[PDB]
Amino acid sequence: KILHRLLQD
Amino acid sequence: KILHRLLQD
Amino acid sequence: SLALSLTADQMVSALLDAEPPILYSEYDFSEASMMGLLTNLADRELVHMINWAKRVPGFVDLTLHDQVHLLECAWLEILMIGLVWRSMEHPGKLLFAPNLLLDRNQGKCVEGMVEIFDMLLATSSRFRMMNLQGEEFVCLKSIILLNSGVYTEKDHIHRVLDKITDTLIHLMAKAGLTLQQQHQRLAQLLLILSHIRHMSNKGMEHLYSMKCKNVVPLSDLLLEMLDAHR
Amino acid sequence: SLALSLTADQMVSALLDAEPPILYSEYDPTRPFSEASMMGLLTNLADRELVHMINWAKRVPGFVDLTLHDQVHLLECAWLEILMIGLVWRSMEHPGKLLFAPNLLLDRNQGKCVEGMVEIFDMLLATSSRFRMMNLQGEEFVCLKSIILLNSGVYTFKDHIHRVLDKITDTLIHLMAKAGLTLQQQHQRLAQLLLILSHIRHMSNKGMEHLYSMKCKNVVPLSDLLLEMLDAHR
Ligand SMILES: Oc1ccc(/C=C/c2cc(O)cc(O)c2)cc1
Ligand SMILES: Oc1ccc(/C=C/c2cc(O)cc(O)c2)cc1
Repeated sequence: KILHRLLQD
Repeated sequence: KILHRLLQD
Repeated sequence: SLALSLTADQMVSALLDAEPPILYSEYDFSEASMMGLLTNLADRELVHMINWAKRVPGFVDLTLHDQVHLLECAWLEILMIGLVWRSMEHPGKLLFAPNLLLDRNQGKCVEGMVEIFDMLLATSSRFRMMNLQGEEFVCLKSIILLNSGVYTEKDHIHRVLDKITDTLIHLMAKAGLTLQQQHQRLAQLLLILSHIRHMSNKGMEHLYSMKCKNVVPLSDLLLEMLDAHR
Repeated sequence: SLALSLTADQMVSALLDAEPPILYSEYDPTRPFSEASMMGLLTNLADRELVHMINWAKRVPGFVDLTLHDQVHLLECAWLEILMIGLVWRSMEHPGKLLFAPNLLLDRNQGKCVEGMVEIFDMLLATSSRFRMMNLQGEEFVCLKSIILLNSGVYTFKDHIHRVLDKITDTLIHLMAKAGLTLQQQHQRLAQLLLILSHIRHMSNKGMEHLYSMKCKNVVPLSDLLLEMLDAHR
């Protein structure tokens, strides 16, 4: 999920 | 509406 | 015009006296079967809810058209917090009636139903973690009736709501809670009403998709209560 | 951890400091609106705000303390609620209008342009009138928005979340007290503020249904991120 990746960056 | 009637009754 | 006169203790007694009766299901098991029971139970409860609304201090002061709007907005919310309250003593189960206690898996008898059950079960768990009180329950439910459709000197209904907040706080002070604990518990209680609104919106959609597919006949009352949201 | 140790004032400023910026829309005044182009404008905007929201959330005390899965779930649950309370807040000083962006300020007649949109406008306008009627303060605003993030999906899961929520309750009371409200006004107002959240939840659910029917009717292309925030809800 994009959000899951977005929450890390 | 039925509800109208319930409220009055 | 006189609900603003009540004492905290009188607000509680009033709300308690106003409580609708607890009804039994017609139950003696398919998707049609179960839907009929739930909706048929719902139709009957709705009739008793109207008598109850009319005994909520401040409500009869409102025009007929405003009472209709408030009940149309809040009805499934009120139905559900009732259900959750009843099921609080039965972890993992939903007490629709005393002769209809349904575990989580029985929610899968009807399509889409288990997702709604899970939310109802989790709210019930939350009441239990909070040790929700009957006196608190009836205030919460009265708040839903007056609040859910209220945004639609027009300041009277907000005074009644304040009086009910005063009542919740009275209950807490009485229970020996500190000031900081009253406030936090009051917040905790009210945030639940956001989850109850959510469950009602989801319940409404599911009920409406059931009307279309046609698994079961809904009462006229139910259809109009439903169509106020469509 | 470090979140639960914050004073009330430290809570307030942490949240004020976290505030996302007000973003512009793609509004093109040389051409008329269509249903498709007005929806494009709103969805394009929402997509850009989401990236800010995600970074806002990470700055809300105690939020990064949670698993990645827990952050995803909360944001997936509250995102539209959060977009909507911001809108209502920006629209406070514009009675009868909604300030989507500084270059996109719409009234309900403009809302009628999109099928099914005016009903949601009307709810948002009314909530905006509620903020105005209560003289909602920005400090209170940021508290409420944080409560939505931490609360909305909290019962679709624990103790740590509740701790932060209680801490935000302390903060609201402190602000009201510091503003000279009486002990009674304080609890009364705390309740009025929180009751707002039932309405924000309602409007979110309706907007979610409406957004969904735009997607299913190919009215407008949605970003992959938006499609996923939306899918979370069905
Ligand atoms: O499709 C449906 C979805 C949800 C429901 C809920 C029914 C119901 C009936 C009650 O007596 C109390 C209650 O809290 C809920 C019924 C049908
Ligand atoms: O700040 C904000 C930014 C964007 C929006 C968008 C709302 C919205 C509501 C709908 O029913 C459909 C839709 O496609 C979008 C709301 C607030």
